[PDB]
Amino acid sequence: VDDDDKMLAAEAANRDHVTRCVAQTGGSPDLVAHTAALRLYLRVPHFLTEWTTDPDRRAAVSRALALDIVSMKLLDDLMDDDTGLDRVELACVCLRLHLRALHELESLARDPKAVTDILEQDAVHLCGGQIRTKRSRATNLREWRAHASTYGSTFLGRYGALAAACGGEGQPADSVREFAEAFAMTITMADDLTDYDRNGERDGNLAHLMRTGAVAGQDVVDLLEELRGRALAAVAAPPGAPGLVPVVHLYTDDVLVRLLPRHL
Amino acid sequence: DDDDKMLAAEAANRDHVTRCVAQTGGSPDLVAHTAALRLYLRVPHFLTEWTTDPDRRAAVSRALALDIVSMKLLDDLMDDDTGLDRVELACVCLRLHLRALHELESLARDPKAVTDILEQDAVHLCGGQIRTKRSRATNLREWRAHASTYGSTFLGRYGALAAACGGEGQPADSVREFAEAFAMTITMADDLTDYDRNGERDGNLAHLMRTGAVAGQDVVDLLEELRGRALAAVAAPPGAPGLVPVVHLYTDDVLVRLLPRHLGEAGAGAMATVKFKYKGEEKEVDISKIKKVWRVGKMISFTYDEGGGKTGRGAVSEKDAPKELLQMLEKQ
Repeated sequence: VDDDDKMLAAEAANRDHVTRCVAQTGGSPDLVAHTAALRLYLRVPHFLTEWTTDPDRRAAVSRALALDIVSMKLLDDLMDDDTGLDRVELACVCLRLHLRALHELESLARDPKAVTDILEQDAVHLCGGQIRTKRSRATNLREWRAHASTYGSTFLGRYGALAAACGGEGQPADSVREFAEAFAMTITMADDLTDYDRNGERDGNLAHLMRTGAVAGQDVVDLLEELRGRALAAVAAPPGAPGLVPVVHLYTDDVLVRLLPRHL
Repeated sequence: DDDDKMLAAEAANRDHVTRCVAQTGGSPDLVAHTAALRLYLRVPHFLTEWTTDPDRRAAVSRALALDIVSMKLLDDLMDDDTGLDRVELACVCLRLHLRALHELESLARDPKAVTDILEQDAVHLCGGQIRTKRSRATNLREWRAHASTYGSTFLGRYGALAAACGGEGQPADSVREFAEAFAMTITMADDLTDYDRNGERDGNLAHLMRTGAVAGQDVVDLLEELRGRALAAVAAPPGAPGLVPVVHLYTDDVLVRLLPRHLGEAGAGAMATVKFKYKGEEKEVDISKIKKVWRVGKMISFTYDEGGGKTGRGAVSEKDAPKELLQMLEKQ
């Protein structure tokens, strides 16, 4: 049973925990299906908990993170209001998942207070950040990175910290977070470059800027390499999560090989 | 001087909430929106009435205000009809909520008590709201069952948190029982107000009333029951007697100001009567047929309409005169 097998089982475990929860609180089939389709969001908790040595604790933190991450995703669907889903269900399920995650995370934390500490610390940076992002669309790679640094980096960074706080000892908290923030930016770029065609996104979309000439391909390549480097270093800090090395390369290379050509 | 503490508390909560909304990038409109949530901002004052230390009281009160407002913004977001920016609503909703969790947890006796309370009946609350909007109520029974989740359970949770964060001398079950009863009274008032302020119809209690699906007397009975439940809760030792006039104030406002807008010609249940023996006969007349009425010692003498230009006559001991009759005495 290799790492991929662990990952695949973690992702399915997170998905089941999430859908069971959506269903029991009144979620409709379309809403349950919608959450089951948030693949990477369901997968990412597995990478964030790679430093956790007890398999049971790891599975429990992983699914708790998945509940809140899906929750935040639904809140995001609710503000964009473009999924066709019922706003009442979206709101209620969003709240319900979130509260269950708080409960599960706190029952796993060394200090229950650490969970709300982490969620509040940069709550202003994250929420004020999302507001500004949708307010003024980016016009160059500098502005794009600045924005993605909040809804992407700070957003996953928090779950990084939560994973270290709920993961017991042998957790280099700052590195887990560094990893999460650099990895989050790689995948946010990926999303941007996939959602241009799948969603028809334009304003502030990195793909659009690439096609309209406001952003050079080489600079995008450079940023990706800087992010890869940052992630690799984070996972090499002691105790170390060598299992994340190939994951960093996988997602980075996918953007370089599959996604960039689509826009140049 | 409790009315003054109440106003200062609401103003303090208003201050804390608005500054927090603005600090996160909330626009002036959104700030004005939250400052306008007067009862939401004041209610935390009612919930912390049992708190002996004033500094803790003020701290718990504002944290509750933070989350209650947050939930209100979440509600505005699901209806999406305030005209406010959805991104701001969402992000401010989250920020306030996270701030409340932090403040509440810093005051709780136990580290897990806050999330224990929010999770315990999270499903009842969340699925409850979903079902409320999925199947609009068609009679008082259904109306009450729905109202028990988004109103009672909703506020009851904040009652439990107030006790959990309010130090010693907090009769947990009672603070919460008060919250759940008071929330329902407020919820009915909301329905009977928003029928016209908002033009609400489906599942709306005022609409059900006007429609004939719900009887005024039943609404009156429910209000009295709720008044009674709230009064019992605040009488539990150590007690919060200060809440007594607050309970009557809201219940009475619904009974005197709002109910009549949806009933009309004395929808006070059954038409009051006057019983008496006249000319050997057994008679009962509807107060509505009664013409003149005057007092002679302890007897109440009166006239009424029998049918046509016909005028009835009668007198009864004031001890047997219905309230309605006695009022006509003063009104004449």
